Amino acid sequence: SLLEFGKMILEETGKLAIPSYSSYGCYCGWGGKGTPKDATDRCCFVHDCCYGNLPDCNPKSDRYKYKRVNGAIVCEKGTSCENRICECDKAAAICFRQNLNTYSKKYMLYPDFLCKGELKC
Ligand SMILES: O=C(O)CCCC[C@H]1[C@H]2NC(=O)N[C@H]2C[S@@]1=O
Repeated sequence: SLLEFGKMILEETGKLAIPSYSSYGCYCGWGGKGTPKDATDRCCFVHDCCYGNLPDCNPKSDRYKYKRVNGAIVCEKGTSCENRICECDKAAAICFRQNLNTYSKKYMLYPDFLCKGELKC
């Protein structure tokens, strides 16, 4: 759920999910079109695709459990939807961590008309 996800992103990156990753670029936050602006934006694009692999799941609201093993995120057993949502979220948080060196505040609040298409999952 948005709860596990936001706390997972803060743990990984030291950044608040809202607002650092909730209106960034073309894919981070509600909506999505066009070519991702940068690596962090591509993380969001892939996460959107990951959720799109799960049309009968409800990632905003379905809570999953995860733990830390040796600092690593480990998804714990739940429903199939919960396990798959957790893996999507885990990947996005790790992807955000891996691309902190190129995160750019200039992409916050990025305007929709500059999201010049197109990218298939
Ligand atoms: O907005 C947030 O909660 C921070 C995460 C970044 C945006 C991505 C992520 N956030 C979320 O709750 N689901 C997805 C939609 S985007 O891929």
